[PDB]
This record gives sequence, structure tokens and C-alpha cells, in this order.
Amino acid sequence: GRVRTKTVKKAARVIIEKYYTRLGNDFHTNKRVCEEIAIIPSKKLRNKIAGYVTHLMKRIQRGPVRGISIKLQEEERERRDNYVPEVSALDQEIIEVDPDTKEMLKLLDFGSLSNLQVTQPTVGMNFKTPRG
Amino acid sequence: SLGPQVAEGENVFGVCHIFASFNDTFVHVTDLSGKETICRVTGGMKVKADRDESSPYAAMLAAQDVAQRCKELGITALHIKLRATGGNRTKTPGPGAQSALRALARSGMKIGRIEDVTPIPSDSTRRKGGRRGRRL
Amino acid sequence: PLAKDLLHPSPEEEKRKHKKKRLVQSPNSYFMDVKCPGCYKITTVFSHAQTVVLCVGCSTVLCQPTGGKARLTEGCSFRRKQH
Amino acid sequence: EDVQGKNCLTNFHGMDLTRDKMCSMVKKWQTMIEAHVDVKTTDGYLLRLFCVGFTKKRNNQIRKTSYAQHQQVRQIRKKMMEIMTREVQTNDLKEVVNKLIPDSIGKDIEKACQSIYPLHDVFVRKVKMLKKPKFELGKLMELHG
Amino acid sequence: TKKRRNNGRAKKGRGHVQPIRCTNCACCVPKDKAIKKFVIRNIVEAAAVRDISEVSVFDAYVLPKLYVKLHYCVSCAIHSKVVRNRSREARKDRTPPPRFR
RNA sequence: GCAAGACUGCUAGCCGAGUAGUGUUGGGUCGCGAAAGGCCUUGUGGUACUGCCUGAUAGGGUGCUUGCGAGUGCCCCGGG
RNA sequence: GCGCAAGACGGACCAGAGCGAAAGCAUUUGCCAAGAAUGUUUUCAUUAAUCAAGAACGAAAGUCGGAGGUUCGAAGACGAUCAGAUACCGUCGUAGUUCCGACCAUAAACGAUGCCGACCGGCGAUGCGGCGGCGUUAUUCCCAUGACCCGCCGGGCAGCUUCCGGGAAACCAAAGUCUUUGGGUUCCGGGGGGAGUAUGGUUGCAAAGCUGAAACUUAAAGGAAUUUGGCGAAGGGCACCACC
Ligand SMILES: [Zn+2]
Repeated sequence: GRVRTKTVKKAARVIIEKYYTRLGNDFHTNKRVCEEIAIIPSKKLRNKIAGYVTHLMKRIQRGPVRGISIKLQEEERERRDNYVPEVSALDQEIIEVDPDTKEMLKLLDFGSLSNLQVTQPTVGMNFKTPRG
Repeated sequence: SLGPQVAEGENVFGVCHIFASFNDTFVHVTDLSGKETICRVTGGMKVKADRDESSPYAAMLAAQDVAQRCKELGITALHIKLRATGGNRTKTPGPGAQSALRALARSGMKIGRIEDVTPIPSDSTRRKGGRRGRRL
Repeated sequence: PLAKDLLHPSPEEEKRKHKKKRLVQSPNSYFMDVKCPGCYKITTVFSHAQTVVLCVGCSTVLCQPTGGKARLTEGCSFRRKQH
Repeated sequence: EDVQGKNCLTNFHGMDLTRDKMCSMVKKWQTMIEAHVDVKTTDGYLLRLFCVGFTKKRNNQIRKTSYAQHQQVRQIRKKMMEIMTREVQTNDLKEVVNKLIPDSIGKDIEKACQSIYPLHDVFVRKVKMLKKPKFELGKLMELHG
Repeated sequence: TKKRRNNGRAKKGRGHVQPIRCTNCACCVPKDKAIKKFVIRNIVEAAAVRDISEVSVFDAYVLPKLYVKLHYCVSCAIHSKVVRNRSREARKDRTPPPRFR
């Protein structure tokens, strides 16, 4: 079989993490890049490294990868978790309040609120899976 | 074999009892009463060595022979009465019951109701063997 | 937990516990009254009657013996009394 | 019983149940009630009826035991005996085997045992005869129409 | 030493139960100790059902099932490979083996 | 005697009429339940659905589709 | 396939469910007697706990005398297996297995863990009795009863979890509250073998049961756990110095 070694995989992962804008999907081109920007003591090791780099490009061009962090692929996560919507999902016109917690809230600090309503309780009390 | 019947209007129904054990198969065919039989062919009549009596091939050969004799006589449909050794010995049927039933199905007959008549007891009689059973 | 006010707890815990495991043991039973529409008399019976009780004048039956509290006859009103 | 010519006129001899349902109705975590009676019809025919009843698990039930007390089983069996005794003593053979084609006896058993404990599968497992009287040609002829 | 929390059986306050017999053997084993197996089987196996339904006169004929209960002595059970030995840490798993098909 | 409130049952013109019949496990003040005949305002509007049986569009069983898990379809009268 | 006759047993339902001091107890129904738990604002007032002497019960096997003996089956008779096989296996088969009456008091009679009583964490459940509550059903209204659901109390068979704690550890909510050593009380062990042996006593028709030494010999015999080890142990892979 053809299973890559920790040395080849580690070198390919770190050469993707350091360099990303100087590579591609063509095997011979980024083989020449990997020859130029690194020191590799053999031709066969260089070809194996460039092959795993091409496989890493084919993995990366689909979606996110859980082992490699790329600065061009970074800033997207904080782009998605920085912006906010106009509705805060906490200030509505109706709040689903049970009569039991309504009576609890009346005992707490209040007699009436401007945004609460009372629903009806269920007719049957079943809440657990049948196991005996 | 003969009578005023017609082969197109109706079909002749019989009842076949399949005794399957772990030593031999009894492919028996009776009438609708069950009192009087047509032909009784057993799995030992085909093979010569008794080790092949529990083989499915002997049950297939016996079932094919009794089925060709019965459809030569004029019985077309069969009701299945599968029965194991029974009693206190063994509830599981033998290895030749499936092969015998498939050979009856492929011979050109017809199959009606299927039921099992293994004689399960109401915990009656002490089993064969001692307290420690068979040692091997 | 570790800190429990065993001097005076909430009365739910005394009403929930056994009749002998409280700080001061007290029965959970009470004395009760029976009034019928048919007979114009009032009799005082125990909650756990454990016997057949007849009203004064032999008008109607009033109680039925059970394992626990008695089965009052249907149509009879009651209220708890204390001194 | 007799042949006139080329015809075998038949008569009732017993009722059985198939073994498949007999070992398919029995399940774990449920109980059984069985009753057997020696009742005789309004003619000279004596029957012997066997019955079996099982346990209904409710729809909103979380418990997997579904057992019952012993006195409830005795009361259910007593209801079974008085139902089976009451329903056949006023009738003859034709009416009881006409009733045997549906499960009206089983329906009355499972409807009588409703306030005691629910039952979900009630069937008459077996019918046997013990006493055979003198054969009558006219009764068998009227039994065939 | 003490191998199990119980004694390999299911009696806690009894002292004596009625004995039963093995199926492969004839060994007398107590009822709560023997490894029961209520197997659910039918008449034909996988591929004869098409031939049976082709030869069956009644259309949409439902097939019957065979219900037997099998009782095994533990030596005959292990020799038949229905139960296997487990590790010391994973012995305390009373959950049944998972069924899929 | 004063004074209005919160909740609920039946009916969809009303009186006949909750009278028989049926009904169960134990009862009750007991469920289910239509006319004969008469007087009128001469019959209040909206809204989805309906596999078969028992005992309601409820309750409890149990089906058909392609083998399973899940959709959809299955009161009747008609037309295309 | 239809019937008859005899004896034995009570399958599926049957579960880490119930009762009983223990040995043990499973077809429906009838009769007699007893008992735990629960309920009580009933009754007496310390009647209580453990126990030499003594007493009752006590699986199977074994003995005596009957009736009966279906199946199974010591001893025995053979056939194979094997170098030997009076063993595993297969076919017959006497006592015995079943019931009554009279014996003996032996088990891994084991939870290998004396009885009573106080304290010391949590959680999901199970069986019983009692208490309280939204709802569905025994066809539609009410109440009580049964059947579900939600919780509580008391006794019990258990289960999961925990760095309470203990132990040599396996493990135990008791085997904890133990050097910071004392709640009450009965029996019982001082390295291994000789030896549960010999004599004596007692009991028994008999077999045997209880009580129970000594000379001599020995430097270890053991309990828990760890690591390659070997399995005619199981689960996955490999090799023409293995096979097909
Ligand atoms: Zn075995």
C-alpha cells in the first residue's frame, strides 16, 4: 500500500500553513515550488511531499479542514460571528408564560407586566420514556 | 386414482405429514381424513449409508418420489403437517424439512395451509440421561 | 444539607414526615361530624372508624370499616372540629 | 356418522385453535387466566370448554410489569365460569356452534371483565365432548337442512 | 475470589428453585441460572418464500411462525458460541446485545 | 330584602320529552334516545375532516401501498 | 388415524418477583388453622435481648413393612473406542426414583458473612398496605371502587453511583462509626501434616452421627493482586522456512 509517513504529512501540513498563495492544483508546478522554498534531500521524498500537497489542495478547495489553519481562509470565522441582526430574539410582543411560572412571577416582585400572557396547562402529565 | 372428477373444475386435496428428525426424515402422505395413506417414502430408502439420511438430498429425493407417485395417482394439493422429534427430546425441526417442502413445491403440486404439530408436553416425563447429561 | 434548622423547620416537613419521627409526635387523624338530610341529628365519629356506625334513632348506616379512613355514606356532609 | 350413497355426511366433533397463535399470544410480563367447565347442552350432548385470557397494557402506561393480584384473577375466572355456564345451558348444539363462528362468547367474557382488570386477547382455545348419546337419524338429517 | 456480584444466577431470597434440563445436553441446571433464548423462527428461510407463495393457492397468504424456547447449560452454551467471555471491567454490563435485522 | 358579577350543562324554533325501549359493576336524582299533535319569528352564521367493526369527527382494536422506516390516498352522490 | 389402561409431572405465563425460622413451596375449586406488613387520639404497664441443660423441624442418598412400578436408572449383561478402557459413548436392565408407617440427622445445609439496637450520602425502580391529587377507561351526569399517570409514608427482596469510612487487596453503604481501641450477648481459631485418626462414652436394626487425642515428622502450607508464560480457550490479522 501507499500510506504517507509522519515526516511527509507534517512537512506538507506546515508547508501549506506557511505558504498558500504560491501553490496550486498542478503537481509539477507546486513540485517545483516545494523544491525551491524548502530543503529536501531526495527526489522521491520531494515527489511524495508534492503529491500530499496536491491532495491537501483538493481537500481544502471543498470545505474547511480540522488540522490546517490558513490566514486567507482565516478571518472568515470572525466575519461570521461578528455581525449581528436587527432583531435581538429577546424583545418580542408575546412571551410563552405558563400559569405556574406566572404565579411564581407574581410572588417574586411584580403584580403585572406589559409583555406577558397566560396559557393553559396540559390535560395529561406524561414526560418520561416508557421503561418501568 | 379414477372416478367421476374433472381435472379442470377442482383440485384433489390431501394432507402430508413431514416427520423431520436429526437422524431421518419421514415424508408421509395421507388423505384428507389422515387415517388412510397414499404412499410412505422415507429418507433412508434413497441413500445407502445412514450418514446421508440426515442430508437434505435424501429428503429431496424421497419428496420427489412420493410427489411424482401422488401426481401420477391424481392428488394435486397438499396440507403441510411438519413435526419434529418432539416429546422431551428436541423442539427444533430437522435439517431435511426445508428441503422436503421445497421439493414438494417444485414437483408441480399445490400447497395449502402450513402448521406445526410437534408434540410439546406439559412437563410430563423425565428425560433420557443422568444429572450430568452427555459428556463429550 | 449540612445546615438544617432543627429547632423550627417549615411546616411542610412536619406535615410530610411520619407520625413518630417528628420533633413532637402528633397524629394525622382528626375527629369529624356526620349530618344526614333524612335524620335531624348530628353525631361525632373518628376518621378511622374501623366499625359499622349507626346514627341515633336507627335511621341509616354512617360508616364502613376499611384499612384506613372509613367510607362515609353518600350524601353526608362533614367538617373538621377542634378545641 | 353415516353414508347414504357416495356422500359422507359430517357432524360436529370439536373446536381447536392453531398452534401458531397459541404460542404467539403468550408473552412475558403478563399473566394468564384459564377455566375449564363440564357443561351439558339442552339435548343429550355434553361439552367441555376451555378458555384463555391475557393482559391489556394501557396506552399511557409507563410501567412494564402489567401484573395483577390473585383475587382479581379469581374474580375474572369466576366471571368466565358464570358466562360460559349461562350462555350454553339454554341453547342446543346448532346455536352454540353458530355462536362459535364469531367470538361473541369471548366478547362477552372480555366485556364482563372490564371493571376488574382489562383483557386484550380472549379466545376459546379448545372444545371437547365426553358423553355421546344414542345416534338419531332424524336429528342428523335435520342438521343438514 | 468472588468473581461476580451475584453467583452467576438470579436468586436473592429463595435458596431453592425447580431444576430444568439442557437441550444439547441432558444436564440438570437450575431455572434462574440457565441462559434462556426464546428464538423466533418461521417455516421457510430466505429464498423459498417466493417458491411457496408461487405454489400457494391462497393469494396474500401470510406465513406462519415457529416459536420455541431453548434452555442451555453454560458449558453447552459457550461451546455453541452463543455467549462469550468478557473482560473484568466490561463484565458488569446487563444490557442486551444490540439487534439490527 | 338589597346588588351585579366569574364559571358551566343542553338546544340551533318551542311545548310535547328526558314517558316507554335500552343500559351496567355498585348505586342514585341514572347516560343513550325519535315521532303522533299543536303555536309561531316558518327554521342563526363561519370553519377544517370522513380506511372497516364495536360504542359519537371522541375512546379501544385492526388494514390496504414496494420488503422495511416515513409521506399521501381510502363517507357518499355525479361530471370530466 | 381412532380409542382404552397405568404411573409420573405441572411446560410457555416464570422475572436478580412472592411467602416461609430453615430445609423448601407452582393445574382449577372447596374446607381448617396460622402469620408478616399497613391503619388506630383502643387495651396491660417493662411483660425485654442473647442463650449451658433440654425440645421441634430438617434436601437427596441409606434401612425395615406394605400397595404400586410409565419414564429414568447405581450393581450387572453386551457393542464399539483404546496398547490397556470392567471409563467418556450406544442398547437392555435389578435396587431406587412415587405414596403410607417406623428410623439416622448428614450437604459448597453457602449470603463461604450470628441475633437485637442507634447513627452515618445520593438516584432510578420493584412487591405490599395506607394517604393526597390534573386527567383517560368500566361508553358520555355524580360518588365509591377496580385499571393508568403524578408524589409521600412504613416494612422488605434487590440495583446504580460516591475520595463518608474500612481492608493486605479482591471489594463492602456494611465487611463503616477501631490505637481518637469499651452498646448487650451466644458459639468458635492459634503454622502445616498426622487427623476428624485410635481408645472410652453415648445414640442407631444397620450404615453411621456427637464428643475427640497422642507419639512422630515438617520450614513452610497458604490469601489478594502484577508482569512475558502456556491452553486440545475465545476474538482479529500474517507467512509457499504453513496449506490449498
Ligand atoms: Zn447441555
